[PDB]
Amino acid sequence: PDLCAVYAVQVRCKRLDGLGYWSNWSNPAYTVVMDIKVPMRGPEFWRIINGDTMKKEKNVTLLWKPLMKNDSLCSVQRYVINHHTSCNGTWSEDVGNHTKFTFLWTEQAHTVTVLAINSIGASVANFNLTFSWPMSKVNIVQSLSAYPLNSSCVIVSWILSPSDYKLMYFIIEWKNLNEDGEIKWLRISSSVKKYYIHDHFIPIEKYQFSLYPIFMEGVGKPKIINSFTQD
Repeated sequence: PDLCAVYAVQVRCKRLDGLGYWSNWSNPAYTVVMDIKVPMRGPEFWRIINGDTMKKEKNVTLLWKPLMKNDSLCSVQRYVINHHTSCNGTWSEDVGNHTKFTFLWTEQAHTVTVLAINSIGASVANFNLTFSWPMSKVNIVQSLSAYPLNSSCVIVSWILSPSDYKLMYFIIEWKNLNEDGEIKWLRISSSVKKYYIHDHFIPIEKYQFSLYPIFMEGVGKPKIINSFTQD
């Protein structure tokens, strides 16, 4: 089941015809943790946009988490970010062991892909995210609401308007408005309409919940709420 765990193996032998006993086990042989295949799936990444609305150029900081043993298999030597633009074409920038990378967004459409590379090669299944200025104005989430079940779970529900664009998946972004905590995000399927976010939530403190509709053309206009619905 696991291709990168240490396995103890002991072997013993006897005659095929069965006349006798069965001997004791041999010395245990242990596998050496080495790369067997290329990584199965690339890391999920999200963007932080730093820039005034009056500026055409915005700093996009991509944050991704290190891959688990299921996705990284054995290890990830480095991460490389491949860019896709209508003007500059396709180029790849090596990030290395860093889990964050800041670049500049200037063009109308920019596709970003993250690949995890080990001693054998790059990852097979890699997530791509498209940044598009016209697509940022498309809003399909008619309404969004949050209900605190307790300090450890919050129900987030949304009602969507019909859209001509193909909706791929949702990305829920939440953070604390009373503290300078890290901006948390989670990728959910587009067919999901209500989700149970399990985190330490304080009902007194205000939490900003942002829902980002993701499409083939790019990220849609997020629906943002700043407090739990008391109705």
